[PDB]
Amino acid sequence: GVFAKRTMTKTRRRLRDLDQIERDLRSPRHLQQYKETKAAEDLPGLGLYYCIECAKWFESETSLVGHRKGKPHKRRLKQLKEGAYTHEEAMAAIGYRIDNG
Amino acid sequence: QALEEEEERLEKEGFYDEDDEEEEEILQKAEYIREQHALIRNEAKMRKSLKNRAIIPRKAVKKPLSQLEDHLDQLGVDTEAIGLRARAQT
Amino acid sequence: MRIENCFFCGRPAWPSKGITFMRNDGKAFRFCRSKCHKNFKMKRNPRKLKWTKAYRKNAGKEMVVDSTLQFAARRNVPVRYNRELWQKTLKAMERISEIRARRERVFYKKRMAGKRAREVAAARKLVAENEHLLPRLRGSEKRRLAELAAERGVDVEELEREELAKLASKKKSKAFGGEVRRV
Amino acid sequence: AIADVVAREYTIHLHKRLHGVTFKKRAPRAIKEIKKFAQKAMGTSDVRLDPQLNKKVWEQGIKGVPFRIRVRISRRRNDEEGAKEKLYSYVQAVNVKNPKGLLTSVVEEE
Amino acid sequence: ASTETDLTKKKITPMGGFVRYGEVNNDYVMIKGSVPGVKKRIMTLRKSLFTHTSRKALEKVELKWIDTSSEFGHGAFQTAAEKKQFMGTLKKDLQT
RNA sequence: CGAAAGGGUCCUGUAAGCAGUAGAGUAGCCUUGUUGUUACGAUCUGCUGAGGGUAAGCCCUCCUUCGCCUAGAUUUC
Ligand SMILES: [Zn+2]
Ligand SMILES: [Zn+2]
Repeated sequence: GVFAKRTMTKTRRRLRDLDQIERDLRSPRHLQQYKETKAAEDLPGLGLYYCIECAKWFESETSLVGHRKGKPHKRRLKQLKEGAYTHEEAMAAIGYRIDNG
Repeated sequence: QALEEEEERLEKEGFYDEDDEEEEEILQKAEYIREQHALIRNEAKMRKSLKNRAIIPRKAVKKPLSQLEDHLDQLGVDTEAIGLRARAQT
Repeated sequence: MRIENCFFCGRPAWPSKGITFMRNDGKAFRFCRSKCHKNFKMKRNPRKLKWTKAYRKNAGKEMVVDSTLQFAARRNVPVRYNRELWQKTLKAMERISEIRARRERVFYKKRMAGKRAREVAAARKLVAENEHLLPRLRGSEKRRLAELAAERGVDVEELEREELAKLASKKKSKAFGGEVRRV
Repeated sequence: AIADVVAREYTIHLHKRLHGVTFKKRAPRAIKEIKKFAQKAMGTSDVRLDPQLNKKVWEQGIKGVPFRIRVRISRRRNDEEGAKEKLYSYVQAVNVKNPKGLLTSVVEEE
Repeated sequence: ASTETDLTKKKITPMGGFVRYGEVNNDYVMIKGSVPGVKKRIMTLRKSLFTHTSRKALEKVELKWIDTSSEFGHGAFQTAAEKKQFMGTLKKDLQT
């Protein structure tokens, strides 16, 4: 079930994208900037329990561990294993390239 | 120039070279059979209304002799040698 | 001006078409239409939607390795303007387009090679299972052909073949029902 | 040039005639549009529909009318005494593989 | 509908025709903006009654590109050849 | 002029059916495992940007077909 499914596609209800999550997994600096754009005291569990793949904060370590067994986390893992869609893949799909000399 | 050299090389190697009445006959016969199957399914769709009511059993309706003779004729059965007229009730 | 390409589906994006999403990491996403835009906002993967160039490239239905595809690129090092260079470039684009079209047709035929053998095998199986539905002469027609052959001293099999040819030429459909005669 | 008694097979595009019609009226409107089509095609105000044609129209409920339908219209003579019209049309449904891709064709009298 | 910087040889009519009009096969006038009529309607063009006072009337127009994609939808192709080149070979092409 | 059809242009998103050393596993038969094999099995892949729709207020078609036609009635310094 999705909370308030009617307005789910609004920009003010937007969630973090899969390629951003891929860059977060590859580079801790990217994740650090994303976490800097938030306030730690307003986060669940003071921000101590975070799932990078789902880009989600949890209230406790047991909550995070229990979430890992669910199918949404496994869907995110399968999507990351398949690979996020990027501008490089979009360019390769039409056979376009970048000439830098 | 390299593209044109590759093009004439492929044209010499036959890269652009382009290529049975029994197969045509069997394909036409299969198409005829598919058309006959479609007609049979349409007849079944016309006859069946099983969502709302049951089909009247065939034994409760007397089949017309003209229709039976016509159907056996299209099936290729010589009906005069067997005499359906004597078999028809009145 | 220039023709962009859609991020989601790869179609040509001409000016004033579609919409651009500006993401806060500094990345721009150009969409050719609201269809692609709404699929992106629903977080659908273009690689799985079969109507996109991303899916077609992933499935191998687009010509990917080819020499004619190496001529178009995003040129990040500019060249000083030269009229002769621009004119011969235009001639080159025309020639490259023709060659690319020919090679693409060859690629598609290589993809669809085996269809004829598959269809012939299916046709043979269907005919072997349904020989009794092939066109045939009526019993009364066989009677009249037999008596005409007896009268004319001709081959009844021959008259059967030309009668079957006439029946194959004349195609007639059957109408449901029939009028009830009024009293 | 064309005799009074004549039968032709037509494809009726009912989709463009039922576009935007209320759901509880789509199939009766289809019946009336078939009658209007037959009147326009044969010049006869007296049009009679086969019950199998009615079943074909009502096959998928009151709002599930097919987009196209193949029919045979037969202009025939009204032999009853004291008839207002000398001719009438009888419309039947035609068993075909696919109602698409067919032209108007004259049915052989034999 | 060709310009000095767009060398595509094409006419003004969009792909699939103008919606509810047809094809423009005659001389035509391109007017900036919108005009009071609808499609198919007779339009009367008149000389301006007074000498103009704006620099916009003095400006010379330099067109770079004219859109000729279909207005019956989200048309992405200016010409039928462009559509075929992007599309590639279809099933009906080998069927023909 | 009308009704079909064909071509275009748009919309959706890959039809039915068949096949596959694709498929988590399970159960039989025997070479008792060596894709052992056969069977079933969401799904996947191919045939297939396929199938379906397209004016109802989309476009084109003397040269793709079939039909219609110089009326009827009423009134008028
Ligand atoms: Zn998670
Ligand atoms: Zn797009």
